[PDB]
Amino acid sequence: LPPRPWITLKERDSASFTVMCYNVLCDKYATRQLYGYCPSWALNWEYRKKGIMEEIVNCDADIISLQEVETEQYFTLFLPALKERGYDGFFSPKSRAKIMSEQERKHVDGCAIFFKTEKFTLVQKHTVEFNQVAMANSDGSEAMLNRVMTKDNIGVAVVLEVHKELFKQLLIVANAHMHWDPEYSDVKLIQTMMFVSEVKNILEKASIPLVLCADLNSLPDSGVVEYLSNGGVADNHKDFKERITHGFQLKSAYENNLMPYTNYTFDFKGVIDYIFYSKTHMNVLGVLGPLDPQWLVENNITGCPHPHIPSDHFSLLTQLELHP
Ligand SMILES: Nc1ncnc2c1ncn2[C@@H]1O[C@H](COP(=O)(O)O)[C@@H](O)[C@H]1O
Ligand SMILES: Nc1ncnc2c1ncn2[C@@H]1O[C@H](COP(=O)(O)O)[C@@H](O)[C@H]1O
Repeated sequence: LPPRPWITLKERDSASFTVMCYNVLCDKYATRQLYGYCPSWALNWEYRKKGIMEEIVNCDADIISLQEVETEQYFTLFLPALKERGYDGFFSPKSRAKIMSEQERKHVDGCAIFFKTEKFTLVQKHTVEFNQVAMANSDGSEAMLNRVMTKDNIGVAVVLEVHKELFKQLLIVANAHMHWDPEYSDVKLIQTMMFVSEVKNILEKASIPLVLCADLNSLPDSGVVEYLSNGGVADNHKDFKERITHGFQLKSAYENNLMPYTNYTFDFKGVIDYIFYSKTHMNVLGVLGPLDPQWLVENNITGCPHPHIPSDHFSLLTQLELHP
């Protein structure tokens, strides 16, 4: 495995810090049926978890957003290992309201945010359950109830205090994992709108910089990305299949095609994971760029996971500069 290159975009000098966003691929969906091209011994969680940890540890981000973190893995692996490195963390599973055995409850995945206690102090934590937000806002709309409310997805957010010696300063970090099905671009879009307006809100109760990490399951051309990038989208955008605006001014850390793919499978490759930040308060100094395509080609790797790549997503990592 060759080092992915750093791509520097702006020079320093304010407070700099790094953010990692990584979908880890939970054990429950790591099957031969979905990943036929990868040996069982390399799919097995005992094997893959080492690679996942190594990835996270060596990125050594100040802020880590993870998706597809298994509940029991959060308590017995991610959190104790990352505490050992100076982090604290917040986790919520999906399906909290769903009835299931204790066994099944250990295996349910969710979203985690972690942060260096040396650099940040946790002030507030929130969980946003898209099913419940959909139901409370259905309004005699049949699509909402049948299509959105039936999707079990979530987002989490923390309010953090940025330690003044890095320059009472606040930062909101939000992590989400939208529904995956490309037949459901409307759900993806609506889940994004609910997430953004639920975040605008957290922002009221406690003008405050925002970092948004997500597995959006949406291409850069999509209505969801259009909506996050341009502050709004038209109510008749084709992605709704069946103008809406937001208050933030956000940019993608990796915009203008810096990676060709974040998710990498035999059947599908493209950019679907993102780190967005509020441009009024921050710049990107740099990003961790793509794994070298020659290396993948030379090693005959057209899908992940693989023995040297422990997930079917690649991590994103960005350095940002924050101003008061
Ligand atoms: N301890 C439990 N609490 C709640 N539901 C349970 C429990 N045990 C079994 N169930 C129900 O039985 C289904 C299958 O259980 P299991 O065979 O243990 O996976 C679960 O999805 C639940 O609907
Ligand atoms: N925008 C999209 N277009 C086509 N397929 C997608 C898209 N987003 C997700 N997928 C599919 O869903 C998978 C991502 O699942 P997840 O692990 O939830 O991100 C991809 O590997 C594709 O199979």
